[PDB]
Amino acid sequence: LSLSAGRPKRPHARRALCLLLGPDFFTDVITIETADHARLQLQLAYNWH
Amino acid sequence: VSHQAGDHWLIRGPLEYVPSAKVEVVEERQAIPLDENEGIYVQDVKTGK
Amino acid sequence: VRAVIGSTYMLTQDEVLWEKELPPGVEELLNKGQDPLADRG
Ligand SMILES: Nc1ncnc2c1ncn2[C@@H]1O[C@H](COP(=O)(O)OP(=O)(O)O)[C@@H](O)[C@H]1O
Repeated sequence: LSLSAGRPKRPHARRALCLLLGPDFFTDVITIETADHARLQLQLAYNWH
Repeated sequence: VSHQAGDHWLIRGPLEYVPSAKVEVVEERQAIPLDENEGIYVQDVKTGK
Repeated sequence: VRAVIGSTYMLTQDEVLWEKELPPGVEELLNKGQDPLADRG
């Protein structure tokens, strides 16, 4: 399994043989923008399983 | 046991052997120690498998 | 010519090994490339 890793997640940065099924989180840095054109940078985390 | 003019066969065990006049020793072998859940891949060169 | 598959085999009389050619660049895909699923870079 070739997987995405990094702060601003890039594809093909990690390789594995087992799929971690279990409850973890991963964290991403986004860039959004408002109806006012205020450019915002966000730190988010995703709890998954 | 009867053998033919080109055969091979393994002799094993606790015993004492003298070669016949029409037998050749070609090799010495050791049993390979293996624990449960451990192994090796063997090929049967006669049948290919 | 035929493909003979599966068991240990001795070429009988009047039989010879036959070389099979591959079109330009096919070999790289078969070995250098191999699985496309495992890596895509
Ligand atoms: N062998 C694996 N199988 C499945 N998922 C994995 C494996 N190794 C890592 N991961 C997941 O992939 C994500 C990679 O992102 P990562 O850079 O670790 O995020 P973070 O910045 O939060 O550490 C991680 O959340 C991790 O849980």
